[PDB]
Amino acid sequence: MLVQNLIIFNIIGIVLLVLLNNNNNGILNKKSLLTIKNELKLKQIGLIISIINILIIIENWIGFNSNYYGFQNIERFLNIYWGIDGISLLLVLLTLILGPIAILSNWKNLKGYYTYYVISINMLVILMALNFICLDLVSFYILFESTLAPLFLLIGIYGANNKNKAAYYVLIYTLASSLFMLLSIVIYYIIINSTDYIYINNIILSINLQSLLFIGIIIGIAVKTPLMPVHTWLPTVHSESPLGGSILLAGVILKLAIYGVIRLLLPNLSEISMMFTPIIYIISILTLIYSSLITLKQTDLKVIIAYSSISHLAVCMIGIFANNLIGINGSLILCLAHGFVSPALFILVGGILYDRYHNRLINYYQGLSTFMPIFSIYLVVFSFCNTGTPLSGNFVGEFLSITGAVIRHPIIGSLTAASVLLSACYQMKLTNRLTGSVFSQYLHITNDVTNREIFLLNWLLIPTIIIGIYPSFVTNILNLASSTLIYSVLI
Amino acid sequence: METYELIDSDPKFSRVVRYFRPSDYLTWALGTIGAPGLMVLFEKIEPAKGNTFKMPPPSIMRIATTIGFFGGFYYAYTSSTKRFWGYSENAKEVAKDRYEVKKALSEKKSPYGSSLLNPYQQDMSARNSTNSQLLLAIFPWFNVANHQSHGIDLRKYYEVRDGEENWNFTLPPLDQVKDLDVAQYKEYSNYP
Amino acid sequence: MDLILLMLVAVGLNIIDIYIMIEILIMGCTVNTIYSASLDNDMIGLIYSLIQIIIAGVESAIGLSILVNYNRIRNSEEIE
Amino acid sequence: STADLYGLISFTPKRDIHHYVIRVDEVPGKHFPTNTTGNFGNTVDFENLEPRRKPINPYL
Amino acid sequence: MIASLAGWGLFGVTVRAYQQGIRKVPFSYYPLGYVYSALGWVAFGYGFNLWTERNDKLLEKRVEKLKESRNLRLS
Amino acid sequence: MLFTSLLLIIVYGSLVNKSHLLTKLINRLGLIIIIYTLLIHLNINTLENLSIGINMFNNLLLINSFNNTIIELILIICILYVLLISFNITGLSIIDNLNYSKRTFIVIVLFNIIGLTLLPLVNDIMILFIIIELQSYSLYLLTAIFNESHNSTKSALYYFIVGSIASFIILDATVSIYDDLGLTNIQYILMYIDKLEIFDLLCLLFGLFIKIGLAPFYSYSITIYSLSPTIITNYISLMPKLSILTLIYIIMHYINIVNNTDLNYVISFLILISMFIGSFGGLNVIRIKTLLAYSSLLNVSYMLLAILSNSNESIIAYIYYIIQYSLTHINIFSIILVISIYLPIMNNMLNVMITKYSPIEYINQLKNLFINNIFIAIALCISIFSLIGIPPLTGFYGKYLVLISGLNNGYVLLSIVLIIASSISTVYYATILKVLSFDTLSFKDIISNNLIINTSPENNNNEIKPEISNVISYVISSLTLIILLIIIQYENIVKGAYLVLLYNWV
Ligand SMILES: CCCCCCCCCCCCCCCCCC(=O)OC[C@H](COP(=O)(O)OCCN)OC(=O)CCCCCCCCCCCCCCCCC
Ligand SMILES: CCCCCCCCCCCC(=O)OC[C@H](COP(=O)(O)OCC[N+](C)(C)C)OC(=O)CCCCCCCCCCC
Ligand SMILES: CCCCCCCCCCCC(=O)OC[C@H](COP(=O)(O)OCC[N+](C)(C)C)OC(=O)CCCCCCCCCCC
Ligand SMILES: CCCCCCCCCCCC(=O)OC[C@H](COP(=O)(O)OCC[N+](C)(C)C)OC(=O)CCCCCCCCCCC
Repeated sequence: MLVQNLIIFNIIGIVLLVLLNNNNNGILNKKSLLTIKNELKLKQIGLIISIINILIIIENWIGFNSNYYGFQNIERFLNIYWGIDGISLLLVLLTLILGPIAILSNWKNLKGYYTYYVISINMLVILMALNFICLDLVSFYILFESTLAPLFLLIGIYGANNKNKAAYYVLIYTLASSLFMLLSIVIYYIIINSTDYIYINNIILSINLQSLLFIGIIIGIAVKTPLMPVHTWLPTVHSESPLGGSILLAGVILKLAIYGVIRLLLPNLSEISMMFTPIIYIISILTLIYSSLITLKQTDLKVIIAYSSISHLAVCMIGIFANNLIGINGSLILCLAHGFVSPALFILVGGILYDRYHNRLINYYQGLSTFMPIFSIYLVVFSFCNTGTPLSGNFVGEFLSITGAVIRHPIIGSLTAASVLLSACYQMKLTNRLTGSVFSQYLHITNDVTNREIFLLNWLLIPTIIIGIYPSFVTNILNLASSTLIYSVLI
Repeated sequence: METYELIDSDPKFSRVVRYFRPSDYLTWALGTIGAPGLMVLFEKIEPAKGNTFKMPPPSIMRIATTIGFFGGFYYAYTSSTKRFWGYSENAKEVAKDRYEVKKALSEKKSPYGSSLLNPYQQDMSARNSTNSQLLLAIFPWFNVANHQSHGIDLRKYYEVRDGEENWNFTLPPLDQVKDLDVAQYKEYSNYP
Repeated sequence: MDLILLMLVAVGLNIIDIYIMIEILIMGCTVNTIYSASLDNDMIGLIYSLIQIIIAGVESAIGLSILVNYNRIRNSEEIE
Repeated sequence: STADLYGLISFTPKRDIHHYVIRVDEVPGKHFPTNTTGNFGNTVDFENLEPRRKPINPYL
Repeated sequence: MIASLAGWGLFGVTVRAYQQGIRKVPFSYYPLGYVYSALGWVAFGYGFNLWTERNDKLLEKRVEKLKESRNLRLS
Repeated sequence: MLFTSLLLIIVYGSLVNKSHLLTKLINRLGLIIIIYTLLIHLNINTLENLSIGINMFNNLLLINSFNNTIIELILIICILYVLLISFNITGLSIIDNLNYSKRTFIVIVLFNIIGLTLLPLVNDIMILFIIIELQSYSLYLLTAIFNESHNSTKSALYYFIVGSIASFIILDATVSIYDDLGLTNIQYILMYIDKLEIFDLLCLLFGLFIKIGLAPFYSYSITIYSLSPTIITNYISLMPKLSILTLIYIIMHYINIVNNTDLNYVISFLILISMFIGSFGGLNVIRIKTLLAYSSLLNVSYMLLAILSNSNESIIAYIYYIIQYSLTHINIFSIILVISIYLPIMNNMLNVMITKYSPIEYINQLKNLFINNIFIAIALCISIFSLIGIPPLTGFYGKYLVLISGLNNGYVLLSIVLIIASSISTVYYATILKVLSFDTLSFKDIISNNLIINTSPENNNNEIKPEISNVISYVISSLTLIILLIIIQYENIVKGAYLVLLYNWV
């Protein structure tokens, strides 16, 4: 019911917006009536469609059993089996909640073609949401790569000055790396004749073949989180992509890599994952430490936030490769907490400052608290969330991820605690400068945060603190789903 | 596969046309008028010149009717051929085939007919024409010879089936039937 | 001497000289067919040889017409 | 079932110089245009020809 | 079978509707074009369903032989 | 039907007077002939009956269910191509009159269709040589149909010379085999498959590789496709590959009987080089047809990996890939022919000269297509994304099915190289999309009355005048939606490819 309704309804929504806005192309040269107020009616229809998608997952959430082991809502549609568990359910809801936020963040800061942008946003959201409910490797890859087509055009049309560089980077870094993941999927379909999740989870392959399959998949996953040294696409893509593209990229697209570990590595390549964990920890720890020190020297506001996202997703990778429930739950909570804080920091840095001054150079901004006090409150509040200050979901995710690493590997997992210091070094260096000293001589006094931008900031802050104070809303759903990923034989 | 009884692995041209069903003639007419009709439809779909409908000239309709006439016959020829091959339902054609062969056998005449061709040319002609209908859409080739390579055993005509008792055909042995291989090489083994 | 492509020096420096090389190369195939067919006392090889000769003559005419029209295109002003 | 069905269809049985498919239905040389009886080296008896290898139709 | 042919006709409606955008005409221009397009793909859809129904019958017959072939191998 | 109707059309064309309308109506008669040919062929040839393989015409030809599918594909694609010369592509006489000025255009196509369909059926070395000449000669005559064009004639000269060298190589290979065995029929030669020199068949494949533009012989095809008129380049770049690749598959099916791994290595060397040239070759080019020539070289390398592996998974891969690639090839060239109507007109640096044969010659002539026609621009984006291999488009399943067959046979290197080749070629595929759309916002509010389309008049100023003709628009709409929505019927289509057998049986 879920997948069938989520696809059929959105196709009707896509066709409806095309029919209304393209009925007058034929040398009418008219003035229409939907083109008024920057295509307000067409924007409103797409905004409504995004909210309705959140209602569809809710109807299937009411019947979700947290005390059932296995996939639920098992459905067949387009010759593909679709199912949900505790892990998938939360990631689907996170993906769909950000849909309205992506549209509303670009409500009035596009030069034109609002119908195209709204369709692409709703198209990106559904394809990413469907990626959490597929039940085979090939369906995972189809949805993993289908987002590249709209994302490539979204950046190149609505992007910043270096959009051409950013569009090529996202298309080539992600497509080339995922084709290595396709090689591993083809091998599974050749030797086992199926790519079904449950079917492949029960098969033990030779330790040499598991190594080759792990490397193929990890290449696709490592580029998309991203990890060092294949991370160089992300800062360029984030600084040039539109605000809605940055929100979806920083809120959902990066979380597909962690879900890739949960599906494509842990239950099917269990023996070889234990072998690779020290290598994963070394790569991730250096990803965390290097990205934090590199973030210090950055001079672009939207690139600083982009490098901040890489540091925290290294911690998510460390937690998910811990072989205990504490690390796995911590990595998942950190994924959800990051899914709200990171888009909020892009709205503050690339959606409020950029929409007023159209410059992302750090040297132009200081003392903003004198004439933008409301902006400074949200900037300061989200900065402490971004560094894992307690009472925030980020801390609960970070503390359990660090604890899970220590339990997994006491010696090298202890280096993960540098996230506490290093994240505060670069994040509070930027915030201390935007809110420090006299109001900048290079800026003219203008409006403070508007009602729309207050609304976006409030509804990204609220879930972060609710999860931070009472994470059992999330841990109860994840408890039985996460316990299946642990591999150990104690005697 | 819904296979049927094999009647003739290489039916003669005259037999294929004679065994046309009334639908085969109907499709022959449809092909003949389907070609001028498609020229009208293509003009209706999109006029050749400008934006208004114009009937194609009579000379185009003349050559179109000829093209459709040949196309209609080729379709009907392949429709009737499948019944001989057993690919298509051929219950009516089996009853008609059995009557004609038994009638000719009782007259001590070849069911295939006498040929101007020597033994080599009858064999060669069958090699050239057998299964040639599979490429009748590309280029034509027909069995217009009285050869004996038809993929059937004439002994199956010596058992009376349901609905054949009233025919009262007295069939002689195969060595008395004129112009058959089993009754031809009497004095020499390399000359008929 | 063949492996260093000595035949590339024996071909003349006109487009028509390439045509002659093609005819000679194909004629080598037919001589090999006639030689094998005669030794085997096989008429199927000689039928093949006859087919090669007729077909090789067809492409000689088709190629010549292309070269004929190519030369006409250059002499196109034709103010006379 | 889907995994089982693909395993049957995608399996390629081995071919070597001892087993493969040759599409020849009859022995040649029963008749020649002239001089069918040559050096009497044709030792194949077409009156008592053993049954040929009929091809397999998987859909039958 | 109506449900299958209903979708094929709806595919034909989409084909015509997409064509109107290519030619830059209102989607209400010449409404008979949707009826023509819908029937043309119902006809293709009906032939397509016969093709797939035939394929499943042929596949079963071939699979039976393939299973016997595999049983001999697994020994 | 083809042969009979060709003779009537040959005579009829020479009888009536010469006018553009009459040639256009004669082209429509050619459309009816191919349709009747398809209906007659479908009425008599069925996959279930031809599975065994049936000999025709004294065993000179051999049709099976693998050959039959390609014949129907050739007829279907030839139907789509004739719609280009039988209907208006743009609607403006200065561009469309070219397709109606040659009365022998349809005659040559019918000549070549006969050669295309018979070539996969060849069962004798004598008829293999005859048919490969029949197909080649018609291609030369089609390349030179516009004999008043300097580039068209120059291409036909290059085509004739290179294709004659390949034919001699093909003839030389068959003569060597006849010399070894004294036999001409393929099935008779199969009885001695273990004793003839198998590399005598590699020489036969080498001549076939030249005719499909494989590396290192890729240079002439890239040159010819760029110099020929866009209507000619559409046909000659696709049609020879449908038949020759099918014949190569059948030849490689016989070669795999003896399992000569040295022969497998030489072919793998040619595939490896062609991937490198196909991907890196297109990176620095400015012509769209030169870019598509390298795309053709790259997609042929992908199919040849499936042909080289030559297993049960290879039949499904090759059959599906060739069908979906033909439709993508047809769709792209249809759009390129249409979108010449949006070309700006002067009223200058680099002295760029554009001719009537190829109005769209450079990649940057596709600029602002997202503004001029959004539906067509999206249709072109969908096709280009399919060539890239973006799921769930048809091009994704083509690469997926090719990889399955290649990796199942142990071709680890070629599977990795093609996936690297796919990433490299994505750079120049994306450049098309960058030209189409990336400057939309910085150019949306501009006054463009200098287009070719603006030269057309208006009927009444109260009617609605479609900007693109009916037939060409419906074909682009149909093919684009098939490419986009193949996920709906992918399971049923791939089950059909399971039934296409090449002496599998059991
Ligand atoms: C800037 C953004 C704006 C938002 C900022 C403020 C965010 C809202 C603050 C609250 C956060 C939401 C978390 C509370 C939601 C309710 C959680 C809950 O369900 O409590 C259940 C608890 C035990 O559950 P049970 O025994 O099973 O009985 C209930 C059966 N349904 O049953 C109970 O006993 C309920 C007890 C609830 C106590 C009140 C909780 C409010 C927070 C105060 C405590 C916070 C922790 C103390 C921290 C102080 C600083 C160290
Ligand atoms: C969930 C599966 C959905 C699949 C269908 C995709 C949408 C089809 C759109 C066709 C109609 C059209 O081209 O219409 C154009 C519309 C709206 O443009 P507009 O602003 O009104 O145009 C301007 C007109 N003015 C000037 C009058 C205002 O653009 C879209 O819709 C864009 C969506 C597709 C972008 C991504 C392409 C990726 C291709 C490969 C995908 C894997
Ligand atoms: C401007 C618009 C932008 C895009 C909007 C998208 C609209 C989508 C409309 C879909 C209509 C629908 O529902 O079609 C559904 C119908 C009926 O399916 P069925 O027979 O029961 O098969 C069961 C389907 N399974 C297997 C999923 C259960 O099948 C069709 O017609 C198929 C669509 C044609 C796709 C092309 C491939 C097939 C041709 C083969 C040639 C090689
Ligand atoms: C048995 C099932 C099929 C039945 C119908 C098929 C033939 C239809 C011909 C009707 C006449 C006609 O096409 O008339 C021409 C019309 C209108 O053209 P327009 O662009 O609006 O020109 C403007 C016309 N004014 C000026 C008069 C307003 O074109 C159409 O409507 C195009 C629809 C074509 C459908 C093609 C279906 C292809 C399916 C392919 C599957 C593989």
